[PDB]
Amino acid sequence: TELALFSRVNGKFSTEFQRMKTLQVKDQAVTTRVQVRNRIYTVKTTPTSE
Amino acid sequence: QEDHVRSSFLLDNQNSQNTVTASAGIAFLNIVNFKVETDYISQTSLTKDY
Repeated sequence: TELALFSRVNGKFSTEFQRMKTLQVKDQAVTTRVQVRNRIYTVKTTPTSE
Repeated sequence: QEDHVRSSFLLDNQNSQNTVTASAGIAFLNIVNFKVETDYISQTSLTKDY
């Protein structure tokens, strides 16, 4: 704002508002599943066992 | 052996910007000089990944 009255009375009025905002969200979800199953032999009793 | 890989990536981004500048000056013959200027800026960004 500027105001000059009678070419003698001067006035100035300068304002400034500045707002900056910042947000950051970072999510990670890692899921690992490993499953091993070995079946080698099938052991049975001989039917003639005692 | 069977193998599957599924990858999905989504990215979203928005930028907005407004700028208003309004001036008004009443300039008489060296008796009154009343000048007013207002400004207004607005920048927003929004990025969403997935």
